[PDB]
Amino acid sequence: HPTFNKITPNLAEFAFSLYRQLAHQSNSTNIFFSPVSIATAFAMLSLGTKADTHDEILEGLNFNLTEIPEAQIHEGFQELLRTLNQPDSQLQLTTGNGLFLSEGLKLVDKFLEDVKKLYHSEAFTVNFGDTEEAKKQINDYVEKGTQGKIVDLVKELDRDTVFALVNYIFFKGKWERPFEVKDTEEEDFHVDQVTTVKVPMMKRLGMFNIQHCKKLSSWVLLMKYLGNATAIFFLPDEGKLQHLENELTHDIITKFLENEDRRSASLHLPKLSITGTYDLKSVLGQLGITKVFSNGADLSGVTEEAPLKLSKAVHKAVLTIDEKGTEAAGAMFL
Amino acid sequence: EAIPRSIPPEVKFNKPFVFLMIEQNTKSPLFMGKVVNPTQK
Repeated sequence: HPTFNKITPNLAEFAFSLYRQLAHQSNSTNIFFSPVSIATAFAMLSLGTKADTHDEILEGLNFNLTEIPEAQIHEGFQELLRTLNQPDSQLQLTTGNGLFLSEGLKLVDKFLEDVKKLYHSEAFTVNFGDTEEAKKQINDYVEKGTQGKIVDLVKELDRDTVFALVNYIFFKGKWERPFEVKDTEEEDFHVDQVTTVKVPMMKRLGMFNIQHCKKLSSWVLLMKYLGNATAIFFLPDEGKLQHLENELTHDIITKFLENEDRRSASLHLPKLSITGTYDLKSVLGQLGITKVFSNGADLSGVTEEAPLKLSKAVHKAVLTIDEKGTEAAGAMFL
Repeated sequence: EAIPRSIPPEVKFNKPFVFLMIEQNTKSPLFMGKVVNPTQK
């Protein structure tokens, strides 16, 4: 009956597709992004595009345009946002879309109602002339949106900006099965074959929806938060990381979420605090989204005042995992 | 009553691993990552 489960496998395959690209750049750097954030943003941008610049975007997010009518896409997206925004009671989960237009700017009326309806976007007017001011205005949106986790989204801001599309997502949950602070103990982490870092290692012996998947050659542990969120951890077997990264699929994830069989194990999961700052312009090109960051870009659906294009695609995500839960936040700036 | 009990397997996440947050209702991937070095931040 629900519409979103019509695009979820698309976002999920988009997530892995984008993941792989990011992993190919450097193999010694922590990765962390928000599939959803990056996708809903380009989703609501295509609304204001046309032709090959429009099609690349939609097809880049993994939508076989022939099989699924663009109309359903935006519709399933409008729904997906709905649900995500009405979180359980023990779990807070917010996301928001914001539009920053220049004062003179006359928009193509349609565009506005479409995003203001299909993406529950907010609408604002700024004087980009005053960079510092306009810059600061936009960072408070993401700062308040993510509750202070992401604060310096935009650093530089082109004097000639016509408009800016912003997105954010905040997540805070608690583990059903918490960790005892007393146990957290410093242990070794074998980063490299020659590099070893000491990391505070959380511990807890007990029932866990853990399990060794021979197909993946990984240990697959699922952890529930109090609410509508589960966390899947993949511990690749010695020398098989790459094999794990290449074998992930949207339907392989579903399997694990369906199963629930518990089992006793002495787990040691380190507590982290990592982040991800990216300029997705190049990585998006590897996935076919290029015409938009080009001089052939058609942003006509946005305004007739002038031919536009995108200069950047900045994404930043922050993650915190401790002995009581997980709070991550992400933000997309277009 | 004291009966024999198994030795729980130990699982240490002390090496590069990948993970992801999923929203149960939609089953959509909220966040995804790969921890290679937790002290890099």
